Amino acid sequence: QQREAVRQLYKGKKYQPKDLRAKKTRALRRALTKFEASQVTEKQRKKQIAFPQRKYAIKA
Amino acid sequence: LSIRLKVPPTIAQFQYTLDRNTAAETFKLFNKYRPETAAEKKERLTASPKPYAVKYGLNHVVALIENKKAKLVLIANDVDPIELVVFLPALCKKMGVPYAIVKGKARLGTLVNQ
Amino acid sequence: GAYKYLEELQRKKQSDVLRFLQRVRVWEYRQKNVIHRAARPTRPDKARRLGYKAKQGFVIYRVRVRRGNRKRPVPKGATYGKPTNQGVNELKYQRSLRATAEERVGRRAANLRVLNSYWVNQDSTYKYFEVILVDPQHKAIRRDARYNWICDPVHKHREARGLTATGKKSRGINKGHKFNNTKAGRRKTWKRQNTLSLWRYRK
Amino acid sequence: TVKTGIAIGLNKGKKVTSMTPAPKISYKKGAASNRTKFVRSLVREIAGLSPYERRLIDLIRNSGEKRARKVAKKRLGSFTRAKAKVEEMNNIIAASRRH
RNA sequence: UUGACCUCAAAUCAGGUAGGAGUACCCGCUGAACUUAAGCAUAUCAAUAAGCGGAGGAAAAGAAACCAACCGGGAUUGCCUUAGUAACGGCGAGUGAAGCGGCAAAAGCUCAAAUUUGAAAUCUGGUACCUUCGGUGCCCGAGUUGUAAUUUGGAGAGGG
RNA sequence: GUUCUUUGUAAAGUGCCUUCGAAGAGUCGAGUUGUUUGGGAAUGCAGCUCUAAGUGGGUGGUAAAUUCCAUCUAAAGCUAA
RNA sequence: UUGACAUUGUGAAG
Ligand SMILES: [Cl-]
Ligand SMILES: [Cl-]
Ligand SMILES: [Mg+2]
Ligand SMILES: [Mg+2]
Ligand SMILES: [Mg+2]
Ligand SMILES: [Mg+2]
Ligand SMILES: [Mg+2]
Ligand SMILES: [Mg+2]
Ligand SMILES: [Mg+2]
Ligand SMILES: [Mg+2]
Ligand SMILES: [Mg+2]
Ligand SMILES: [Mg+2]
Ligand SMILES: [Mg+2]
Ligand SMILES: [Mg+2]
Ligand SMILES: [Mg+2]
Ligand SMILES: [Mg+2]
Ligand SMILES: [Mg+2]
Ligand SMILES: [Mg+2]
Ligand SMILES: [Mg+2]
Repeated sequence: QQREAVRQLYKGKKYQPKDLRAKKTRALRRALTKFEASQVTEKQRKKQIAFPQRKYAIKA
Repeated sequence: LSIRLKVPPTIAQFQYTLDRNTAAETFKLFNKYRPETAAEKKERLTASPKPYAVKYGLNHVVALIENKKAKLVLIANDVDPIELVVFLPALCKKMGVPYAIVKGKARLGTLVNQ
Repeated sequence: GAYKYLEELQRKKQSDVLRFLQRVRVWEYRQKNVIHRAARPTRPDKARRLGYKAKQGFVIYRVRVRRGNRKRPVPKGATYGKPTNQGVNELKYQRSLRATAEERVGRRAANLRVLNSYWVNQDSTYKYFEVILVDPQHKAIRRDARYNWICDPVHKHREARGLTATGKKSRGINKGHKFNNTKAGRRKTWKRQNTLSLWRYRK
Repeated sequence: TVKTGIAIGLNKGKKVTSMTPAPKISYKKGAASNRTKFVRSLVREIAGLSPYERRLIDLIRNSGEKRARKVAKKRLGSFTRAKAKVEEMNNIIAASRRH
């Protein structure tokens, strides 16, 4: 009950006590997030949109 | 130490700076062409007359001198990596652009909001 | 801009102007600690072409390294072996003094990653270097596509494994017939050439 | 540059219809540009002359250009680099006090 | 007097990060002798063991300052082969690669160096709210001693 | 497969004319010493000394001078099987 | 231990 009450106090806030954060592993907590890992430069995203991998078949 | 040793002319030329009288007149003219601030940047963004402002930036100013577009160049005399600015008096002399070695890189930054 | 003029002027190291600048700066560096933080690059043009950027997360450090050979650390010069291994004085370290500079800076700031380094000065006793460092924890780096590759755990302590520019030269990582011993890694190549390969149906 | 069609000789080899590939821009890497010429000339006026270049100029005036190449080979590496360096000093001498 | 700048400090300042373990395989440093030569010092054992530093699920290498001398091939790695060959060696004992050819797997790329100059267009942090691996507004700060867009030699850029 | 948002006087590709086309320095390279390699007038690596060029520079497995040819583009960086 | 080069600059005379 006490730990649940504290979670309501820190709901939404960007900083939480370390005991209420996800454990996982040390290496997993230091890895780049999904947003950080997917970042591309403006130069590269223009190339990706212009020339993506096409789908084709050898029929005729 | 830098005074005890002999100073080559390329560096020694920076010991002469514009005197207090015409330097004040110089900054008086330059203060009339302050770049637009972020506050009045919002007003313009939210159709406009052609602006007149002081040009700054070492790469930006050097390109202007090489294209014979700068009419007057102010040079700070206290750049610690002196190589950055040491070639400007010769470059201006070669290109025929008048220049003045002025005292204070902080004072130059004041009129460009830096 | 002005970077082109800096590059050409830096090549005239025995001109009157640069001889004066190196004498004053070498004295100033000698008065500081062997390793100390630098507020800004001494050679901004050189830093840019090695990958440095003027933004939060990039750090410059200056380090001083002793010159000369590597005396063999044996008691009273006794080696206890055959005469071919009896030399003490004329021995040379297989890594450059630049590599030693990066490694010591890397241990000092273990939260950072070594990117590159460059020569600045030297006297009879010391060689001087400036090392470029990137903070892998700073959000300006992790959110930047051109530099967040350094945040990968595979790039931890690049200087210790000889993965920097000076490390790869000392490892002999180059193409051609002149680098047959070290093209893919000296020890890896030696293992391949000294391995007996036996198949199920013997050839 | 046409092959003879036999297995030995000066122009040995098979004869095929030849094509001219487009020039590669990488083959012009060491070509001087207008911007690069301007910077190098300005730097020479500012920085001045190296100590070993000063004594080479003296040898050219006092002992001729043949002994200058021998010294220039010593300070530099190959003898082909000494040829170019002595040539540059002669142009400097022409534009320093001769004219 | 007062207010900046530069450089250098302090704080149980706000938020983070490094150490140790494991170490079969991986990237480096350092580095022997027993042994073989029917003795022995060069050589060999061996660029090995021991010692030290640093990673990952693989590591490293990698889009040529390559190989070639052909009607040319075309990043890297591995297998078959080249080959116990060219070559090294008290030319003794011994040592010893590489190009081509077949195959497995296939993938390409980007910075520095250019004036956005009719507008630093860029970014950390704080704070409020929200669809919370983040978003928006606002406010300090970083930054012109150069942060974005644009261009990496196969090109490519400014005008028509 | 279906469904909610028009992103955008945004972005990318392609023809022809003209003017240009910035490309990494105590580094390449050289001497010497040590080590290493099958690399032999010296394969790579390192210390010290010297120290470049821009139709340049590196390589072409015998040192050197002279004349040609061929081939790549170093001294900055990332990347699955 | 001895010599050479580097550290290594400034002024005059024999
Ligand atoms: Cl030899
Ligand atoms: Cl780079
Ligand atoms: Mg090419
Ligand atoms: Mg605290
Ligand atoms: Mg290894
Ligand atoms: Mg025996
Ligand atoms: Mg026996
Ligand atoms: Mg015995
Ligand atoms: Mg071991
Ligand atoms: Mg693990
Ligand atoms: Mg695998
Ligand atoms: Mg890897
Ligand atoms: Mg390429
Ligand atoms: Mg290949
Ligand atoms: Mg062996
Ligand atoms: Mg060794
Ligand atoms: Mg031989
Ligand atoms: Mg030979
Ligand atoms: Mg890599």
